[PDB]
Amino acid sequence: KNEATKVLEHVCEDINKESYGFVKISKMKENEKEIRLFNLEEIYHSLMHLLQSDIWVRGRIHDIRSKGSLAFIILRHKLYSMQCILDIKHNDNDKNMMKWVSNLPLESIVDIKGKLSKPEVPIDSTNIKYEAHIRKIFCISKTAKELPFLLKDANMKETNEEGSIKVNQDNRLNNRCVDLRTYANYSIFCLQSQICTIFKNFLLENNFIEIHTPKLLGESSEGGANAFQINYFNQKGFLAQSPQLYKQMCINSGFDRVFEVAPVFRAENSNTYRHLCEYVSLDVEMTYKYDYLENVHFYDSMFKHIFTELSKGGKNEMLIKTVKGQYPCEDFQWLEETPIFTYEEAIKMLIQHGKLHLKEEEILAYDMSTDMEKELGKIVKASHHTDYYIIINFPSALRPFYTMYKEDEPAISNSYDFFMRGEEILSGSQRISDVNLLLENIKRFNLDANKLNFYIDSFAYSSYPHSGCGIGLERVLMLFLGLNNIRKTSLFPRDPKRLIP
Amino acid sequence: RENLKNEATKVLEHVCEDINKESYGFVKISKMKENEKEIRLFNLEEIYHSLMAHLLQSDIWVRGRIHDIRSKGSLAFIILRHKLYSMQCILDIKHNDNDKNMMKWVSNLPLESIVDIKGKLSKPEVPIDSTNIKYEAHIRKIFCISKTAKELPFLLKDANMKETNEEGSIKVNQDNRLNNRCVDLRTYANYSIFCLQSQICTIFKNFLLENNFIEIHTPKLLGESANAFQINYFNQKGFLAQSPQLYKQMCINSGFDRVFEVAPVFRAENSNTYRHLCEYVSLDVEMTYKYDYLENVHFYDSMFKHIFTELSKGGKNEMLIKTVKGQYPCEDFQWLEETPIFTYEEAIKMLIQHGKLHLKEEEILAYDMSTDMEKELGKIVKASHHTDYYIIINFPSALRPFYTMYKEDEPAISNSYDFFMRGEEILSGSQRISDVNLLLENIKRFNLDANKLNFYIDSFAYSSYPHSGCGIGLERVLMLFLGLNNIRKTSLFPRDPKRLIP
Ligand SMILES: Nc1ncnc2c1ncn2[C@@H]1O[C@H](COP(=O)(O)OC(=O)[C@@H](N)CC(=O)O)[C@@H](O)[C@H]1O
Ligand SMILES: Nc1ncnc2c1ncn2[C@@H]1O[C@H](COP(=O)(O)OC(=O)[C@@H](N)CC(=O)O)[C@@H](O)[C@H]1O
Repeated sequence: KNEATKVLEHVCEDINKESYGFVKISKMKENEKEIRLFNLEEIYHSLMHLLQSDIWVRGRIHDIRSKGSLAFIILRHKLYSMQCILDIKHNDNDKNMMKWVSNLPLESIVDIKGKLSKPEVPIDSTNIKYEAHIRKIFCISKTAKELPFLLKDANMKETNEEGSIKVNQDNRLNNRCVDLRTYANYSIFCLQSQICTIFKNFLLENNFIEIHTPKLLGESSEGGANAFQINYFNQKGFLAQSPQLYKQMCINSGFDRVFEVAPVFRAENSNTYRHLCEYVSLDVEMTYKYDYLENVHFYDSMFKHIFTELSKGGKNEMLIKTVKGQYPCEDFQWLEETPIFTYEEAIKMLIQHGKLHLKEEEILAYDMSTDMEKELGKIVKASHHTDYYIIINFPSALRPFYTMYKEDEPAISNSYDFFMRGEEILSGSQRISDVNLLLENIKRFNLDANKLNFYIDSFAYSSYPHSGCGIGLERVLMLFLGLNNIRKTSLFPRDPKRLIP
Repeated sequence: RENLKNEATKVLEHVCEDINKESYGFVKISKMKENEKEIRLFNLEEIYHSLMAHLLQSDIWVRGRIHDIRSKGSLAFIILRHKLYSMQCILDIKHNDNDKNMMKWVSNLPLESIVDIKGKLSKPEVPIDSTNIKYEAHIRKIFCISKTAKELPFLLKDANMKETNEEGSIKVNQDNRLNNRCVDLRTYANYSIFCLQSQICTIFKNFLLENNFIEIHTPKLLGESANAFQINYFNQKGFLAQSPQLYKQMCINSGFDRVFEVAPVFRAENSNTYRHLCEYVSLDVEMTYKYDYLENVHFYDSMFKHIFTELSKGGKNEMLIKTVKGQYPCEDFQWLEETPIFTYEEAIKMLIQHGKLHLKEEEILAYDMSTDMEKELGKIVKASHHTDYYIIINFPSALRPFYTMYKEDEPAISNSYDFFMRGEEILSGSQRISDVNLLLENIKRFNLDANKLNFYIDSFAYSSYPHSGCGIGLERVLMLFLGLNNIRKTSLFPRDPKRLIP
């Protein structure tokens, strides 16, 4: 009784003299710890002369099987799986070792000493088509709690059967540290990192500098009602909904081309599949020579570049494929030359396809809904065969006060949205860069010029012609992959009903 | 009788209607078409790079801000400015059809206005020492596309001057500069400072990516933490993150192995000092280690050494640093091929042996260094090791956060570290507790509420890799690299207990 459970909980005191057991990191000094420890990613990349001799590898026990003399371990690290096997082939039939190993809880972290070789038929699961024969296995971190759900279940595509295996969004978000271990979730957030990298490097290559502007404000920035309020040492303040005012102030200071990658905070009480209370905004602001279209074409080049880099062979292709295995969706498509529609044209397309009913004099007054966004996206996919397009010339009355209107037709503005799979990823405009026109537009929008005093003032000592845009990082990733919910592309999502974890 | 002024006023306000037939005036951008075609417009950075081409054979167009105008009778001298670059442009009316109205209009342009100039570049006998473009433009046309509307709060000539005690030296004080930040940021030194800030972010990110890190973004709206700003989050009590600590650890417990984040954090402590802000940009790293946390420590070290090396090489960074030093002189930042590392005990003994610190032996383990004492240790180490950069490890466990792993041999000491630049702290970090039972025990030891940290504690319950991390102040690193006297110089729009604006 005590006998067997003593070996099930066996702690190793000398890794040389023994071949299995729980071990503190302190004790891992076989021949004075000249251990060359490998991880699955390194192994994958070199094999797909590590394999001429025994090696040490660390990983999580993704799955365990045990029958008689044989025992299979699926060892996992990030995206990489490998089958390791304990058959007591060269272990002197310890048998107690078999009991110890076969009782290890899933997700436990293990250091295996073993020999690589390629099997006749590898497992279809392990993307490492080699296997390891276990000469020694030590557990440096034992799973302490039963998982909230099994990874095999959370990794599986949803069949939607009556008695089907399905892990709820709530369950996953509540237990995010486990949810993130699925192959698709790991890949999703590697791709999020990739988008940030391509974005920054493109702008840096085009002579931009990165800026960091405050999120604690004295005023609203993108509107008062939807801002979170704070007590700032007995001043009333707000969280930034956007770095809009500061990135323009930086252009007014001469920085010429700036970007920011930073959180913003939105306090709208909206609970939708695409709305967050906190998200990462990629912001750009820059000057133009004579026409604001110069900048629009530039923003377009940027996104085409992002798509080109995300769709390339190598790592990104494996990441996207791993996402698509659980969440299938056709490849994101874009044309060599991006289609650009005017808002009027887009609305007339919706009318022509009988999705909207509007007389002429009402078109510029209609404010396009998210449903109509997706309907326009379907129309353009069928006619232009792309998932990516631009709408310009939004009605002035539907855009913020800093948007420059067309002087010859003030009912429309020099403004633009970009769309992926029919849904908005980017919003931006030519800015009003004349301080008097700016004050006129502020009063036309019934805003309080005193609360905007420092921003306005930044235009009083001249102002370059400039434009800019703001982009949702989580939206871009969501829509590139076709995912159903933006909570899949934010690490720890924030929404009106979720502050935790 | 004297209505002639009315005419003069018409001249000073002249709006140009056709740039093909006129040589000066205010213009709409929509009217800058030369013979119905598009102007090839240059900026001063392009000119600087080319000349220091097609620029010397014919008239060109250049845009810039009027940094200065000097009127001298039939000549006027305009200094045009863009970024770090300036160029002298000359209007001589003998060459401009003896048109006195044009001269009158040019002289009356306010500083900082934005103009497009059409003219011919040539190299003068001896160039103006203030302009780093050593060519001059001789003006054939000049059009103003944005006129300064308001008297400046202070003059840029004064805001650019190095501070001295010489007679009639005008200083622009901090309160004034910060209040009119969009003007202050136009000084050459301030422009250069924030280019160097961007440079630090780029080098940090690129180093970590080349070493197989991924960038993460973790929430700043939190549910639970008294140095935190509070928020009402839809009838919940929320707080602003002081640090992404818990989430970057949670990511390591999720398998991400190597993560960094560049993001704001928010600190509500009521402290007004030269080096403390209420909002700043934190550079955070968190990563696993094989068997010894010192692996990661040496990695963080090479990261900073790499940053220093990249900041100190090449034309661009060299000119940015030289431009800062022209206004704010300071010895070049110094470091060693082997970074010195001291234990906390060692550092304390050094301070005591040098007469800078007196303590009872009993109080040696509880002592917490002041910032003045930080600078004193910095002076000692500068004199003995000839470096501005060094590391302290092995702080007492009682002085470090609850997630800090202590030495199991001697639990009073922890596996923690700070890095120092010019004697002042830039980085804080440690080996983490990665055993969930030890974590619960330490949380109990610090009289913390486990319920408030549940989601975090739970993330250690399904195994935890051995790991460590660090947090870095971006503005502090830049300030101490340049030797600047105040962190408000290295934060674009500073936040402190008495400054919410701009
Ligand atoms: N609640 C939200 N949750 C998640 N993502 C969101 C959310 N709201 C917006 N986005 C993303 O940010 C982009 C720009 O935001 P806007 O509010 O349209 O514009 C702005 O904030 C202007 N300052 C832009 C500019 O003119 O520079 C959107 O296209 C979308 O991808
Ligand atoms: N008020 C401030 N204003 C400007 N910069 C500041 C301010 N406070 C700190 N810093 C910078 O951040 C680094 C680490 O922050 P700490 O609070 O020491 O540690 C932390 O935040 C831990 N979570 C780090 C970790 O262990 O990961 C400092 O060295 C300094 O450069």
